[PDB]
Amino acid sequence: TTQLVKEYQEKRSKLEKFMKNPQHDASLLSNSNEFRDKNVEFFASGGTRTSKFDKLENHPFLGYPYKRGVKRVIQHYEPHVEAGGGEDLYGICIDIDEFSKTATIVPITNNFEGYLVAKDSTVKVKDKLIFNKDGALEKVKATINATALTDAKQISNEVYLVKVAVFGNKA
Amino acid sequence: TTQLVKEYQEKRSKLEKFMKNPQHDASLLSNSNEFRDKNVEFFASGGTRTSKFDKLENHPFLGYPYKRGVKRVIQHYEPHVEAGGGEDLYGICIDIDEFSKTATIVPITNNFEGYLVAKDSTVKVKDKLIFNKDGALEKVKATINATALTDAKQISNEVYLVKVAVFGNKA
Amino acid sequence: LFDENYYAKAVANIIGEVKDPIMYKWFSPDQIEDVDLQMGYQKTVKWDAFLNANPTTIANEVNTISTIGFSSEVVRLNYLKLQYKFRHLKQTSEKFYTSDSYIGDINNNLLPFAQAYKLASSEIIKLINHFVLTGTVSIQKDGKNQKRLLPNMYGLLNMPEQIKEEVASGDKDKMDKIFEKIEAGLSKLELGDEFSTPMMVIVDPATSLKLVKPYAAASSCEKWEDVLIQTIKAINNREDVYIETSNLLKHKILIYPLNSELIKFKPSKYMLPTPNEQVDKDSTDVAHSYIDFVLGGLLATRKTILQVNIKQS
Amino acid sequence: INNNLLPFAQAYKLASSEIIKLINHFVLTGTVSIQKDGKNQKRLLPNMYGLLN
Amino acid sequence: VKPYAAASSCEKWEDVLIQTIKAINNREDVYIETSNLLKHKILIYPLNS
Amino acid sequence: LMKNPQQDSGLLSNSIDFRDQNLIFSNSGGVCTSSKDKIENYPAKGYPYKRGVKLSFGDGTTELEVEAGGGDDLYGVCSDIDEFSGMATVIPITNNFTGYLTLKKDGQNGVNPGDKLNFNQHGELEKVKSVNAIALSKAHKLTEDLFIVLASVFGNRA
Amino acid sequence: ASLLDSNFVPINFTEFVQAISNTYKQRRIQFYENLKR
Repeated sequence: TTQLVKEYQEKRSKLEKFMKNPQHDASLLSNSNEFRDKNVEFFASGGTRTSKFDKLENHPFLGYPYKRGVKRVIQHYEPHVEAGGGEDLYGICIDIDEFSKTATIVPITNNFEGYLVAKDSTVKVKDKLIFNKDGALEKVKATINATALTDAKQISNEVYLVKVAVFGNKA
Repeated sequence: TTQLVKEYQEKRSKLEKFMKNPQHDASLLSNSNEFRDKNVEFFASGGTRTSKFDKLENHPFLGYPYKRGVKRVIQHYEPHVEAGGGEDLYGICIDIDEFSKTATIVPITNNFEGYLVAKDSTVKVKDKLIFNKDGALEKVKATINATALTDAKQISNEVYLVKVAVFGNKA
Repeated sequence: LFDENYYAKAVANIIGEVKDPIMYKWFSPDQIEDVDLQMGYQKTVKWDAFLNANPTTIANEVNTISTIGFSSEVVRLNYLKLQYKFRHLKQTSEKFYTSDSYIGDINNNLLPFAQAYKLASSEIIKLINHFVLTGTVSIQKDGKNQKRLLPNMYGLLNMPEQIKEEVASGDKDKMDKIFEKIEAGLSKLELGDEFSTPMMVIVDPATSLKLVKPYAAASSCEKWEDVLIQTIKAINNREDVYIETSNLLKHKILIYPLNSELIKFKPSKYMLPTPNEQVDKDSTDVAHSYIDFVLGGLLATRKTILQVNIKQS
Repeated sequence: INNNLLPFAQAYKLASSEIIKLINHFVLTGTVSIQKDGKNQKRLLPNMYGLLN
Repeated sequence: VKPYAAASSCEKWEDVLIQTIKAINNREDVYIETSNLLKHKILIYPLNS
Repeated sequence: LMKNPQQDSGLLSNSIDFRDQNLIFSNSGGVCTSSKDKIENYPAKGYPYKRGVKLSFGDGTTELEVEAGGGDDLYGVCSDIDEFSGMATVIPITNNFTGYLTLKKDGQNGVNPGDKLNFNQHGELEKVKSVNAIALSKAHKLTEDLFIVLASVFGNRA
Repeated sequence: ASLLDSNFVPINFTEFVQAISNTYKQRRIQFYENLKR
């Protein structure tokens, strides 16, 4: 009984860790009156700077590709986006609707500026970054050109956000 | 992610097994037009026959004492009721409210007729039953006089309900 | 609005030319109930009573009486919203493409807004009917490359916890074996006390042609269709049985009652095609319009749908 | 929903439906019981019979 | 509903039973009902007060 | 060899089915189209319809045109042609494109979904280096020498 | 509030969509009224 409840809490916390906007009821309100450093959060969807003429494509996703580089996998069902990088990088996921399980992707043909998941806290400003097999940004075979604009900021044991501008592919 | 979802479902099922009326969402309406054998369920609170002059007491509880024999335990907070039998039996929990964590209980001084949790499926009609240390009715040194009216009926892997009439204590 | 939105006026004028969906014939008038939303989930609660013990005789004085308990079940239904985009000619540019016999650019396949909307709506209604019948969304005749949908979104052909029978490949032409499988499924049907209700069967054209054969040595003055009707009447308490043919089905027979208490269709009031206010406009004569439609809302009771699949391998 | 409590009107409707089911079963079979096996029948007065018994 | 028994043509057990009952009831109406309450039981009785 | 068949048809069309009614050569544009796409028009040399296009420069008296080509000279993908004006609609290689394109008549049976594709000297897709094209379906034969395939082009690769 | 009524004049796209839905519902009702099996 009590052990079952404890296991339920542990599993719920682990599952909601990998969530854009987990629903956690709180007994009391939080104080965030200061208007600075409120943007570095896992629920901050979209990009820091967005143009009106940006191309966004919605696709079914497998796994949790939020704020990660995504690739196209063809299976019978329609092809789906999956967290991945390397030479198979098709785009980057910037939003997820969990009810419909639909991910919004900016294709690599477009340029993006925003916070993305980093491999670890070893990323500094003015650094060349590569998308790994898990769709995470790691310090430098850079098929694409991405530069870190800030340092890696830690929100959880594995949640690392870094402001990066991606502007296409190299040659 | 998907593995975490599966683990969450497993722990949720384990927790919901020990619940009066667990809340589930189903894709279909289950059909039970046959009016026979429609009362043997774990959510059937109360007793088969109820008198207007029955005495009911609500107490805070520890663990899950639903449909079990309860004993008063004193610890600072008020004393509670814990599932147990033997010579410490104070009453039997006939209803539960998990939101308020309050158990409605019939004292041992009042006779009851209804379905209670049994230790196993080795109980037949016209059998003397004793409350064990876990508050379950086991086949027979019985301080109380409890006789099974029907045979043990299995609902879950461990859920064994039996119709029993308890009418006081022996001598 | 109609003095400002020519597209809205054209949709209002052309909405009457669209034909009614064929899915309406598959359900009774009482079985369909419109709801009010576009995307999300809805919850339905069903309450049922039961007796906890035998009744008590009222003789002399007594206060201990038997009890009647209650229980409830909750069902969640998920809906989805989908959109399509189509190109058309601008109203001000229509006059420069009008001809004596037609309006539009034949060489570039450009149509007036009303005609384009009518054709797109017809295609979307066909797709919606296919979704209602089969529980899948696809534009391929092979049936592959299906659009992944939400859970709790099922059709008549893919509804879970229903009776499913499989006629073997070697006996695909054996109507006696097919009817044996149908009888087995009918016996496995569980309608409870609502069995005294009309029944509905949907068959493919090939199965219909097989049915219209004389009932088998051989006999006359009786058909396999009549035999099937009598067999279904043996379970529906001599109630009406209706048979329909659908080109969407392939070597499959669907049997289900027409009782709202067992199967109910509660679709969104925006399920059928609806024009969108957003109209893309450029410096050229080509404009783009959008059509929205909502999918989902079929509820059924457990083990009340019989699905006979004749393996054609 | 958690406590299985209903308004008086709906509770009366459901209880009446169940009682009418029981009455129909009694009129048909001649016995009163709530078990599928048919055991634990209510002891009834003599000269009380159904179509089947 | 199975054919009356070699299998007959346009003659079923239900029709044979209806004819048999009509033989004894002076060819009056014969009603047949199905009840889920009954189980492996057949009950035949007239409808005269 | 034309957006619409030159020869007329002796039969009316049957508008009953709704599945697999899009595998025609007259289907212009893309299956998925974004309202924020950049579309250009150019004079057309030859018939670059549904083929990769490259810039062609003449003597100098007339302006530049687009011709069927690929390799290192690939400028974009032609999706439509207005025959009366001889105008080719071009979607630049910097813009994402998803649609039906002409496939080389060699090894078309080997083309399967998920296969990397590259444009050849004639603007035809072939199974693989410098252009990111992925086949989303199998080859559909419209004529004894005409094969189309559903593909997505999302820019040049390293 | 249906498109079948000529006197009805919608003021905005919301009213237009509601009228479209009402017209669909009325057409379904009419089909079931005029349907014979």
